[PDB]
Amino acid sequence: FFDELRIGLATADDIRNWSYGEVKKPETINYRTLKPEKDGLFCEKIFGPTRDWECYCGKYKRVRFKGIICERCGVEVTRAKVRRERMGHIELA
Amino acid sequence: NSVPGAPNRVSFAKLREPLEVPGLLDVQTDSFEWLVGSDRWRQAAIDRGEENPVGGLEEVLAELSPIEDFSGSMSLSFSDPRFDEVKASVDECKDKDMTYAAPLFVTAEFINNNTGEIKSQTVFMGDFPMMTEKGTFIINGTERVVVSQLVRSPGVYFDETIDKSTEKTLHSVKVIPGRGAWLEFDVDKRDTVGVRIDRKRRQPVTVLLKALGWTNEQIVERFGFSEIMMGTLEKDTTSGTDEALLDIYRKLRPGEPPTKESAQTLLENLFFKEKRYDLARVGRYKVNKKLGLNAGKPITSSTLTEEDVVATIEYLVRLHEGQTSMTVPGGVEVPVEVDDIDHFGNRRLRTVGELIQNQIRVGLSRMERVVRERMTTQDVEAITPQTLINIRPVVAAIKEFFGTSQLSQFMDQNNPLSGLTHKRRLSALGPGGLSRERAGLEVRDVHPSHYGRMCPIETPEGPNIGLIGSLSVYARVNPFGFIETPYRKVENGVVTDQIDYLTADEEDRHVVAQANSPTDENGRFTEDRVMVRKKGGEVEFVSADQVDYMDVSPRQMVSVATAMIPFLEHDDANRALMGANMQRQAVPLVRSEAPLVGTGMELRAAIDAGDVVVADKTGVIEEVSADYITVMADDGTRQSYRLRKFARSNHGTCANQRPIVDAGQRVEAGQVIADGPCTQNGEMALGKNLLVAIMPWEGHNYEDAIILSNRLVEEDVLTSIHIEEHEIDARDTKLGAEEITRDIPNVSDEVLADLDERGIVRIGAEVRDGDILVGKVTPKGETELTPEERLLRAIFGEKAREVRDTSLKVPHGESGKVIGIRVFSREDDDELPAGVNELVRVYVAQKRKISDGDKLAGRHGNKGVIGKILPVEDMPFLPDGTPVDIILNTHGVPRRMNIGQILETHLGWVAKAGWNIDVAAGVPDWASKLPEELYSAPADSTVATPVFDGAQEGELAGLLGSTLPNRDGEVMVDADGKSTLFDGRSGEPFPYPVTVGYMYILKLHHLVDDKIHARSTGPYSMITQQPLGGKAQFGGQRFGEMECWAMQAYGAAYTLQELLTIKSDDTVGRVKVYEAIVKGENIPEPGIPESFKVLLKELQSLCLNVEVLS
Amino acid sequence: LRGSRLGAVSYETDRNHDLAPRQVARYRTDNGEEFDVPFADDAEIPGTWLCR
Amino acid sequence: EVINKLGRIQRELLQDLGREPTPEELAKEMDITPEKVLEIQQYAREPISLDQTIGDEGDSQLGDFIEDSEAVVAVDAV
Amino acid sequence: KRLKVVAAFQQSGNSPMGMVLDAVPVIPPELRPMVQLDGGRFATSDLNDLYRRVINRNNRLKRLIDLGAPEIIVNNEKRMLQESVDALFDNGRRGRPVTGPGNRPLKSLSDLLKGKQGRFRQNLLGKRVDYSGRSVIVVGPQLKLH
Ligand SMILES: [Zn+2]
Repeated sequence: FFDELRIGLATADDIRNWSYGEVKKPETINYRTLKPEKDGLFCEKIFGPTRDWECYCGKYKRVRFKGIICERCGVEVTRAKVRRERMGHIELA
Repeated sequence: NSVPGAPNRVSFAKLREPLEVPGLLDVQTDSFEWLVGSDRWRQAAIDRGEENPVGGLEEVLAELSPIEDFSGSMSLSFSDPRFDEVKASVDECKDKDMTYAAPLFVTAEFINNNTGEIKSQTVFMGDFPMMTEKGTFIINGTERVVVSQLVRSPGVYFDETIDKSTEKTLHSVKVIPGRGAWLEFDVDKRDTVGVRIDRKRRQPVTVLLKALGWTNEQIVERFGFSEIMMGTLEKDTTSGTDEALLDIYRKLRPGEPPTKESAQTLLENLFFKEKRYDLARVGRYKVNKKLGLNAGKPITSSTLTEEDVVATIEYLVRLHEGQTSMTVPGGVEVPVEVDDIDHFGNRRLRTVGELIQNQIRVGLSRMERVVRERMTTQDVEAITPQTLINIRPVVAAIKEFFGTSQLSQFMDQNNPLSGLTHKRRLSALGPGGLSRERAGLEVRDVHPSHYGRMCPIETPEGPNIGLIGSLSVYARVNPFGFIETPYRKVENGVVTDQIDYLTADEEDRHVVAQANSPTDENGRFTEDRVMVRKKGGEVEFVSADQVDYMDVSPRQMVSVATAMIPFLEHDDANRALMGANMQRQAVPLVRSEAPLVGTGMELRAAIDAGDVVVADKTGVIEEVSADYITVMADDGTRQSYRLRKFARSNHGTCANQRPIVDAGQRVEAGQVIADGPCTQNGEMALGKNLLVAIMPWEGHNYEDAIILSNRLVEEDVLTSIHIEEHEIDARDTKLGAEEITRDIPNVSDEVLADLDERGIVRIGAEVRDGDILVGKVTPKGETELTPEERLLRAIFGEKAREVRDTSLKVPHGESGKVIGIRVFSREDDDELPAGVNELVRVYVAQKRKISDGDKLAGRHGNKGVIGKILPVEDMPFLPDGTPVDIILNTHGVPRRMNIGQILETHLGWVAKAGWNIDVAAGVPDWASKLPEELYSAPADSTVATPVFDGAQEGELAGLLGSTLPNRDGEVMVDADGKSTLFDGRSGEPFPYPVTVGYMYILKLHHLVDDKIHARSTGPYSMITQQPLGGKAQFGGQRFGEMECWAMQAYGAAYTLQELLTIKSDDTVGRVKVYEAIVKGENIPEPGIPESFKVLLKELQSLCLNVEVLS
Repeated sequence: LRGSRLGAVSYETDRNHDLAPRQVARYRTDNGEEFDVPFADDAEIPGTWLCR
Repeated sequence: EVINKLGRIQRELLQDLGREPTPEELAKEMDITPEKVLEIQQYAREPISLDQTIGDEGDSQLGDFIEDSEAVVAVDAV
Repeated sequence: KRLKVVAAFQQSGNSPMGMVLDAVPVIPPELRPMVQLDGGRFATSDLNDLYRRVINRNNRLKRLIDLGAPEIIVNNEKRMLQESVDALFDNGRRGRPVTGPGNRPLKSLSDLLKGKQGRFRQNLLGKRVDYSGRSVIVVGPQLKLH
């Protein structure tokens, strides 16, 4: 239950803990298929699938695979709404 | 005499009109004809005594030419623009969705100095939009109007301020050009002088004066009389004729290397050379008259000189010295005075012509910019005008002006009056003008100079009050852009038949008498003293011989709409404003009737509006039909007029035109032969006149509410027709092309019973909300049917088609009969957008009756919503059995100060039932001033009461006392205007007599149909996840912070949480609550709204470690 | 205006009492951090994996 | 590179003929089908930003009036 | 005045490592949506561009260090990376703001919650609600007070 709200100071460890995967490329989506590009922005492997209970490679398309992480492209079978909850990070040189 | 076939409306006017009302659309047509250099415009200008007049296009082309390559070896010139013909007619452009324009041709010339060979020929410059006969434009099929913009006139204006710390007066001067960098001279906070250029660092005037070639001796000689100037000169320490230029260079523009030549050129690069600085021929005129320079001779050089700077400095010095007048050698004596910013001697209106000229000038500047490079890119042998001239930028700029500029607006087509007032609007907003956020309270205030130029009454009630005005009836625009007004010259104390048009500054030189003042038959004033306005805008009594000018008519100060309110004097200006604004919102009724009591403007308002059809040549009607009228002129030509029937205006109203002539009738030139929407026999008819009784009635007219008789519904007295347009486009997608087909998936065979063979709804069929108008299907792609859906498909004999249904459907709350359909197809070479294969438009026409919640209003600012519609047998009725139609509450009149409606009611009763004044023992005392024709009249006799020369109270009382009886030979209303009414419900007579008469009311465009909306659930915004707003497709109401404060004050913790979480953005909670309601279970408690989650995520992304502790 | 998220949304009921078997594999990175990944019983576990 | 070549050829043709070219003209010049020209034009189309102001006033933003076509309609979901 | 800050950092449960960033977080994509409008027109948010600016340079630096370029170019790359991060957080707080197509500063992470709009001023303290309607009102004298 909500009791109080604290606003601390975020360090590198906190950002890495929030992060689900590092963004390596400035890619957003494919110019032809319009699917999100992997290892970049909008990447489904990090930020989650764009279609409910489906997978980027399409192998898994049913609820029974809930919680399974595909070994072919790394996407997790979960609802597409999660893409507004997943966060990434960028490692600075 | 007015109009050839005007209806006979007797007038109470007592003053004869020396001048007729001019054309109300001239402010547009004259300006546009000046822009294009029309032959009649040139003839009119010559009539004024103009030497070699030049049009706007010619002026811009002449200022552009000659374009040179910065070497003097070759030149490009333009001349003689011309127009061949218009591409298409007005209606064809309107229905085909194409612009009404004509081609522009200019003769270009190219010169090469090194060989002398010159090449001249006509060059195509582009399609230029043209003004229609009614002062409007047709752009992409829609009708647009360009309003005149009020702006500060370029020139030199002196101002006075007070330093608060010392409370000491001081003076300054600011110069604003048409184009260039602004500059000013100022007096410091204590006995010192400063100067600023281009908002840069402040510097003393002495440095600038020295930099212009005036040595110390010359400065002392010219300004030796002043005290502070010499004090600053002694305080100053800059010296040198040329070194001062470097000082200015470093003060205004420090840092960059101050080379001597660059500094020498910079000062004249933007002040004294027309290449970069110009007064636009109006600032030049203003400075010439302000300082008296170059009196009597025009100056071809519109840019600054050196004489004018020193003249301005001398003017400022003498103003600070307290002088009343000053003179410059070579000029004329002029008074020394401070200039007020809001005076129409300083404000000027730029019309449509000047705006189009400015846009064309920008386009041609871009064109010559491109041509500058093209000169070097080409060579002597290949360079030619066709290749050298690129018309793309000018065409693009012209297309941008009409489609993007704020000044160009959708025409207001609620009724002819609204459109007429739109074209005469004066706007302070728009580019180069004021802003609603920057608009102060001072600019909105009324000023004496507005008298006869801008109406003080008609202005928007919203935040745009004062910023948007209306041109006066008699006002006209000077060529320089100043509004003139006509006055009668008075000589030797007798009014002359000569009329002079004067501007505000010219008017200030004289004292003007009012037209209402009495004069003898010979024009000599009969009274000892006259009511006049003085230079300061103050009213006074002045001797008869001291008056120089007199007003043309009492209507001079009011606009067209404000002139249509009878008994305007008895209504406070606040309610007169409301009446004028509401007259422009009346919807056109099915059948129109002119006001029984009017002002006399309604005639000329209608004819000048442009919604009526007038014969162009005297002749005889050949044949008459509901679609067209044929006239056989005497000279042997034949005219055919086509009437637009049931056309849709921009605001969804009907624009039906009907003939008022019959076969074999002789007509005159300019006579009205077909009425427009809100007209009857050529007279503007915005509403209906009906029987009204002033009394409270059982509380159903409480707080401005209105009670109507059911008759007005039965007889369609206040019925209107509204036409709505629905559009659907078929445009291909990546998965395949979407197409319009009669057959569509998952619909019953009865749903498409009204669809044509090609899938479009059949014309004439009734359609409700949700009915199919145009069947359309789109490729769907992957199916991925759920197992239950596949099982259900297996149960029945149906299979999933590859297409989604996206057919057009009637919006919620809309219905009517389909009256027309228009189709454009890419397969038929139609000008469809890119990627659009087909376009279909369907028009639905519905007949709306008057109903509860509709808004009615009179001409005196009295408005209200209909709260009750009673049956005929319930309404109070006169002793003869006539029931009243509308009941208005007593309590609303006395406080609102709009008693003019009572006078209107009395005069309407007098007009409905004729009157007869006995003249046995001479004319009665109260009827001495009445004209002869007003001594008698039959029933239903329309009367005119001019706005400021209407019926007086004694005349109205006498007419009330001298009204004719009814069929039974008995009077129903006594001399007080009251009558004994019977109660329709109980039957007993009311204890006291009630005021009864006839009042004119308008049906406003605030009908309930297009305002009621509701939403249980509907579409949600993708970004903020809240219900989307708007009147269309189940919009949601907003719950603001004030409502939250009210809820907190009530202590309603649960309702506030439900409103903020469940109903707005709790994505899971919305569905769960809907499920609970439909199933009939307890409402689950809300979770966390999406707004707080997004806030947390944003904070985290901003490197903040926001955390939740339990 | 209307648009799409370049995806699809469904309403199939979510369940947790009947789920696939998971054989979690843990991968160690060169920097020393270890991450667990649940894979189905089909195995075919890759020898290397891109961690968080 | 294909987009740049198409743009350069389009500019050259527009300058030569003054008026705008046509898909057939581009197909004839580039030795590709007009549908391919349209495809290249679409591929060269740049997106806009939701942050742009909308409604003729500076308060509202473009993204305020975009429907959520993938929203879970309650009546169906139940 | 300096003791104020020193005491704020003293035994406050947080380390001074926070003012130097070794990595930066990325907002979820659905808060910076890339969507296709009706008709194929795509729409995005400025936050994407501001993010790409940070990535690109961060990659280029990794190449410059790999190639062993002289310190001038590496220092310039580090300065641009600093400027890009500054623009990502608060665009326009230092130097001129980075602008997109046309002429308008790109909205940053700080600009979406600090100004006239943003969570703290807008989208909080008021919102639209389902199960509601509106209409014109008329007088009813036959009704009771409730
Ligand atoms: Zn996969």
